[PDB]
Amino acid sequence: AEPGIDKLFGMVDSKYRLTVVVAKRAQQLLRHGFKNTVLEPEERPKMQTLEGLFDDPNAVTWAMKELLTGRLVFGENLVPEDRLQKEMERLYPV
Amino acid sequence: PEWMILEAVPVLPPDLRPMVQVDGGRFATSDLNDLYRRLINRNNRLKKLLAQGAPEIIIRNEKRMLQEAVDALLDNGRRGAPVTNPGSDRPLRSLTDILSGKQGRFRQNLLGK
Amino acid sequence: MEIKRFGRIREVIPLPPLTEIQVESYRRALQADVPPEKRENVGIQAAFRETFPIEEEGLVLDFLEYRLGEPPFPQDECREKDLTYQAPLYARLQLIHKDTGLIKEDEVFLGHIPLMTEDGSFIINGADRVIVSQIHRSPGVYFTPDPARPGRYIASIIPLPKRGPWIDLEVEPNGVVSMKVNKRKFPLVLLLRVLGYDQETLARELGAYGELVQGLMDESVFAMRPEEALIRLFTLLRPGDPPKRDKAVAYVYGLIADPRRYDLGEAGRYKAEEKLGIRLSGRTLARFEDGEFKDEVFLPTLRYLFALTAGVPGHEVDDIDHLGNRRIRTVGELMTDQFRVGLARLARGVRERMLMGSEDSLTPAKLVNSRPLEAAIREFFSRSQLSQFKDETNPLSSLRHKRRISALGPGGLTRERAGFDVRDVHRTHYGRICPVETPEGANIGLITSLAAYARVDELGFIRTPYRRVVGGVVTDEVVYMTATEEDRYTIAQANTPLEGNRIAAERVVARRKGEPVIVSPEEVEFMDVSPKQVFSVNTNLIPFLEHDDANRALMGSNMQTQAVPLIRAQAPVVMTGLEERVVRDSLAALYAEEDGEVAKVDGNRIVVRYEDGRLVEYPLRRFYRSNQGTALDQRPRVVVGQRVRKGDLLADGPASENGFLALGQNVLVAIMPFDGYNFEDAIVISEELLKRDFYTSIHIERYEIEARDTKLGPERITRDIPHLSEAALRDLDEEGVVRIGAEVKPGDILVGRTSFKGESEPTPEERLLRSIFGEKARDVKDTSLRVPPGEGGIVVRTVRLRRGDPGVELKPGVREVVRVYVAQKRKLQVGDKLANRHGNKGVVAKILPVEDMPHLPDGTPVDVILNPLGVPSRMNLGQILETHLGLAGYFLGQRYISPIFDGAKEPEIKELLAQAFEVYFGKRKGEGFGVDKREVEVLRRAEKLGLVTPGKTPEEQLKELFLQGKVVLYDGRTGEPIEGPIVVGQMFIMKLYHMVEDKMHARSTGPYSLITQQPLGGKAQFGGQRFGEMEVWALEAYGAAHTLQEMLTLKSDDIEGRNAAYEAIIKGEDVPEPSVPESFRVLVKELQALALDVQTLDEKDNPVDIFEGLASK
Amino acid sequence: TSVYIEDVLHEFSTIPGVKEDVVEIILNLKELVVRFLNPSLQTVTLLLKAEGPKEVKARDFLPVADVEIMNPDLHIATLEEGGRLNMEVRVDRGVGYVPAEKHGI
Amino acid sequence: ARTIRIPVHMVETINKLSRTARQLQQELGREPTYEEIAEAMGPGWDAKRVEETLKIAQEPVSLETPIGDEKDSFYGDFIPDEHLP
Amino acid sequence: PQEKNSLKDLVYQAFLRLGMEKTARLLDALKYYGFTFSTTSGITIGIDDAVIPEEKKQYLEEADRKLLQIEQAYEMGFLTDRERYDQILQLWTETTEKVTQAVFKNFEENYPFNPLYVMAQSGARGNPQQIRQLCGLRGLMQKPSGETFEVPVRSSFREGLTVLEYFIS
DNA sequence: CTTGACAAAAGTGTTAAATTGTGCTATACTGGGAGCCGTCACGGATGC
Repeated sequence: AEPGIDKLFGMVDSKYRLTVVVAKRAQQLLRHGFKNTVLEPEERPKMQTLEGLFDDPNAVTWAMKELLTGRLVFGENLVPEDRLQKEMERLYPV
Repeated sequence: PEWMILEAVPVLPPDLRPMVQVDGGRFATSDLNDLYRRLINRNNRLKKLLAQGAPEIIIRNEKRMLQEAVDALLDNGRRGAPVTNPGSDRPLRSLTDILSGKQGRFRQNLLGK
Repeated sequence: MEIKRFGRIREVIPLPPLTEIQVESYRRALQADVPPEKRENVGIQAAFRETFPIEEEGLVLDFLEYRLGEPPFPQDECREKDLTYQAPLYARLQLIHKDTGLIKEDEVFLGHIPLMTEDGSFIINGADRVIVSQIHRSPGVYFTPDPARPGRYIASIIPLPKRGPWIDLEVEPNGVVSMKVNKRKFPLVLLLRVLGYDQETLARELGAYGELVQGLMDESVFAMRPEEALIRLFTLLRPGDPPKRDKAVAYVYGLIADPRRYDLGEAGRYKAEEKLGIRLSGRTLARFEDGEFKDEVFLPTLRYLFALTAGVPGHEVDDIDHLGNRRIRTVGELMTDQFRVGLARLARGVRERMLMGSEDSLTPAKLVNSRPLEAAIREFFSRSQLSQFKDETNPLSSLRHKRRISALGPGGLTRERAGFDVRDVHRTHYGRICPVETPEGANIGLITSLAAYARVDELGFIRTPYRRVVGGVVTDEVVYMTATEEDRYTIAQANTPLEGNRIAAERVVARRKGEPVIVSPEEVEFMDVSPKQVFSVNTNLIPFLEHDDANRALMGSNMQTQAVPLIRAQAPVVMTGLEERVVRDSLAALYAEEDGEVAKVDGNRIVVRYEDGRLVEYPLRRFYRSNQGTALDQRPRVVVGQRVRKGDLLADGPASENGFLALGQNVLVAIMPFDGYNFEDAIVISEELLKRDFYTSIHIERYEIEARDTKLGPERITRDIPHLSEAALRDLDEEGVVRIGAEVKPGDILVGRTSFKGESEPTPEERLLRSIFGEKARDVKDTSLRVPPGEGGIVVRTVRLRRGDPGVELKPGVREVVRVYVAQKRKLQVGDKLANRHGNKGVVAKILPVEDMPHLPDGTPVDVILNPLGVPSRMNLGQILETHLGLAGYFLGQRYISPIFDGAKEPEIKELLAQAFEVYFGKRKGEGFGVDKREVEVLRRAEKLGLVTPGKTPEEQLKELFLQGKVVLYDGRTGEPIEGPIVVGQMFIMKLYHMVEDKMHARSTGPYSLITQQPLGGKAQFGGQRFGEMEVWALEAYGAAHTLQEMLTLKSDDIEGRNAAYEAIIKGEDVPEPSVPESFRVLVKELQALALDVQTLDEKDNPVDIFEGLASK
Repeated sequence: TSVYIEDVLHEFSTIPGVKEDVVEIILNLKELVVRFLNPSLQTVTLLLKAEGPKEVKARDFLPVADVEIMNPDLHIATLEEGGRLNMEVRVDRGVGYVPAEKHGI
Repeated sequence: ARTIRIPVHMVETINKLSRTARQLQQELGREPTYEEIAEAMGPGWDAKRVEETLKIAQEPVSLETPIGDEKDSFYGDFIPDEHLP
Repeated sequence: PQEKNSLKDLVYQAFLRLGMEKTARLLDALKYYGFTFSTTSGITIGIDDAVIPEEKKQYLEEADRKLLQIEQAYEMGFLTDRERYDQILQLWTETTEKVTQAVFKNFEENYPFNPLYVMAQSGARGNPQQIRQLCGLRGLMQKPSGETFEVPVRSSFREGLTVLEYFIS
């Protein structure tokens, strides 16, 4: 089972809202090269590679662990879509 | 209501009824082309029969054959004996056959892929 | 190694030739060896005498005799050159001028008749094929009760298939008897007037059955003459057709009286006489003589119908599934039927050429065009459902295929019309059709097997042998007798105790019309020959068959057909006694023709000096590729100077060991769960099997390529492939073909071929790219043949056939064809399917090292670990008894023959286990070893489970466990014993043709369909997996909308989407938003072709173009 | 670990004058027991040159220094009159079970 | 009569070639070779022309021809599209 | 003893109180130990594990004696043809059920750790109907028409069917 | 960078053979051919 899956299901009214939030966050993370993450450096998911320990490339894994921290805000009609994309590029030019 | 009788018969795009050369070298084609050719041959012959002032018996037979050619193109085997290509007893696959059934477009290419 | 034979039943007669259903019927049809003047009126000879004379009328073309020449090419050459093994057919025809009185005789060439090989198969276009026998309703006269009207019966007259219309006689509720012909119902009274019947005659013959004859009384039709009623009948049958007398008489003659068009058949005629108590002169419903119609069968048919309806004694309904009412059409009859059809087509073309004229110089050669006859024969052996690609995985596979009985095929049943009645085991299947061997699934009960002792007679009815019993003593007289003849006798069971030849039991188990009864010995009239006659060959190879449930015995018999030959194949420790006969009758092994001495022994051939002095050289089939790809080789089993008797084995064939059928290995089996690797039929094996090359099989794959003529230039098979380095061309010889003995892996070139590129200007990016590097584009491209993914091996044979070669009939435009054979030695791996003869099957899920396997106290590890949870629900206890007998034979160094239903029983297996214990444990005592501490612990638990008697010595308790087939077994991982004794024994396990090597497939992107633009299907086409409606339902139920949409669009047929998805992924980007599938665009266009205006609209009902403006004028 | 036979290209072939095919010969060679008397010896090649008619055994290999055949009576092949067998059998020292597909020597 | 129309001059050539092959088969008792057919045709005919004419006479095969004992597999299901990249 | 139902209830209760993640870990733990103990338990299948109760012979002899009673009353006109057919079927149906009880009673009191009994009681494999065909008798068989054969199959799979019984089945 | 110079490479206008399309054969000939029915229940209509 995914870590904290019970907690993830408990934070949303519909289980499919959780999937939408995770997937949308994952593409936000992929779009900005994980520079927009809310995870602390010690909280970054890691990959055990023959060349050493590296960051986990799977953004879905990152998105699920970010939602467990509680630093992400999700909902409907929070901000305009155009303003969200423009503002997040300003903070994270990537 | 008179649109239920066809004056112009739509022709399917050729790539949906392809005539392709296989790697061996022989050509492969869909049954619709044979169904279309029969309609064109009978329609063209009716035009020449009418131009020659043929008797009504000949004209009546050609018009009846024209109606059956249209029926075979749209729904082969629905009325009368199914149209088959020479050398085989396999009924030609009409437009209705392509869309209906378990092998039809809906259940073989749209509901599952 | 001695063979101990069990059983008490003495078989008076041996098994008949197991391929005689194929061999004898085709010999009877051809009649190639009998001189023409002594040919009987059967087979193709009957076909000639029925179609000829072709009297156009006045020219008459008569048939005198036919002959079959020697085949142009040998069987091996036909296979190599994709030729049909056939014999030329010549008919000696004479043309007679009725006016002039001149006869012109010449021999015309009618084409080629495919020849059956010795083993009973055909070589059609170089491929081995088997004609499967067909079962159908026998022709004749039948009387079935009306289900709608109780107390009413209908009379059915059935001719040979496609040889006339079915005739139904039924007493209508109003009273008149109705004849239904060609779906037209008309009163039968009118027909009898045509056939010359008076009112007084009908009252005399059928007036003694109630008032039913009153319904056969119409004063209108008795008033009219038979000629007037004939026209009256013609109007009903063919309304609107001008009712001329000559036209009317021809129709009625061709409906019930024309021998060339109506044929009741020899079986149908015989059934009609037996049922109606009459004597037919011919095989037609009526005869036309002296310009009038004479009745032959309608009066006896109607007389029986009225008598059956009146309830008179001696009249009964007919069971249509009774095997006396169902006959077999063998290869001879099926070929002859198609031969007659082609001959009728040839005769029709002769008449039209006679109509043309030019009779001054007309010769029989000019009139005869053999092409209609050749086409019909070619169609039967190529595109018939009953003509099937020969199954030759192992020699038993081909033997079963030649004995298959199919209810399907042309003139047969379909699964829609196949209800429970046709698929059930009828009581008359006893001794004629195996009640076990059948395909599970949609074809159950529709494809069956001939019983081992059963044989098909001349009329097509299956007869089974019985021993005559008179005065309570059983004689050696054997009577082969049909199901309808069997119903007249009380037949005892073959297991009835016998004191010498006299029945010793006072109560005898017998059958009376298939029902089990207890009778006195004096009431017994016949006896079963053996228990083996009930079952087919495959079922007869299952030891302890009586201990297995029928559903699992079906699986065991079917999977013996799927066993692959093994390089170290062994005959089973426990046999049934038919292993030798299967090999002998398969003709896969080689035997001495008579007594003699072996002169030369080699892997290629054997030379024997027979007593008469002649030298006979037998070439050995070596590493031949079967239809299924299994390697078929014959290995010599004699040495130079060895004296051989008549019938002595000379060389073992595929899957044979010293003349015994060897479909697998004999392995040490422990029946116990093992760490979940036995879960749900999964099987654990030892690595020791791989070390000694058990379950190692040789498989050969054939690869073909053609060099073609093309408008832009011919394809060249050469070693000079552009843009390829020396590493890729290293194994190719100067001709461009891979060298023999080279190892080829996926992606390696088997043969180099260059094809001229189609004339098309390159993209400007390529034009700039080529200009920078200063390389001029070549005129040819890489179209060479390469090893498909997951395949490969060792090149062992290259066959190159060129245009103009003798016997090589290449298609036009093909200059040459190159065939490369690649052989791989396949060892047992995870995912390979193993099975025993009792229906226990499973894939290897784990291969353990020897030190991890459970082992005996003497250190011997087991080979295979089977889950005991597969036994109880499947109820196949024969494997357990095989394991127990195998355990005794493993230590006694002996093998066993236990015939089914008469063989090794538990008391006699246990006394073998007692002797096996004395070498199992007595050897330990001599070596200076007592009882293990670990064994003492297991014995302590064993008495708590009630398995051993308390108070006995450890040796005695170990013997008690051994008599139950159980031993103390040590865990190789820990050294501690298994807490309970484990059933350990030697069992025969087969390696099946389903291998994970041939089944594993994957695809990222590949070929797409022409119209739907969706991925193709099949591993051979590198296709994608089918995501059908039910899989779509699963994603919908999960709410995985985006996963569903990708499979619908991005991964199947969104052309823009799938290109953009692949480009995004290789750039490290996420796939874009999907678009409309191309199949929906196809659907819209096809709906427009049906003159339907289908439009996609937006929120505001405005039209939305899904064709990107490409279809808007 | 490897066997070379003159005029033989692969193991799926037969040798004229030899009753056993190459697969059976390799199976017989898998039962050959070779003892290295020198602990430093890692690889040896045994040469066998036989002419028919004879039953070639493991004792028909040419002698090699510090190499001993522990089963000289092991049957290898049956030679018919006119048959010849020229083999170069390589014996390696190792551990465990190494299939030919892995080492490929 | 043909999906791919063939001119009358070539149709009669195909008909003559088929008749010639049929007559040679009855004399030879076997399928004639292209050289044997060409010699019987007359001057201006070689085995190359006979093969080319027979290649021309080949009728196109149906994409809806069934494969197997069930009408669920057809020729069109095994023909890859080679036009779209 | 932990059987199919008790383990299923345990999994459901763990799901309610602990969630999917902890339940999944529990499922793997049950799978691991269940496989480990089944390997070392000593669970096998021999021909003697299909224990034949001594009551089968008594019931068959008793059924034969009452079978003669039905046929005696048939010859006396006390009962009709259909009454005779129904009486025989009821007699063999009752005898079959008693043999099933005798098979499981013999296991319960004498071989509580018998492999077939343990598999059936735990819910791993098998049902009492299949166990009866192995240790008792296969019983009444049906003709293709649906009518039941008057004589049942009196042998189990351990003893081995006769040729006729195998064809009837 | 222009400006000549070249030999193709390409376009183009004839002319020929090869290919393709069309008409025409005059004793008399005048209504086809293959099938040929072992499943079942279900609507729905279509008339007695």
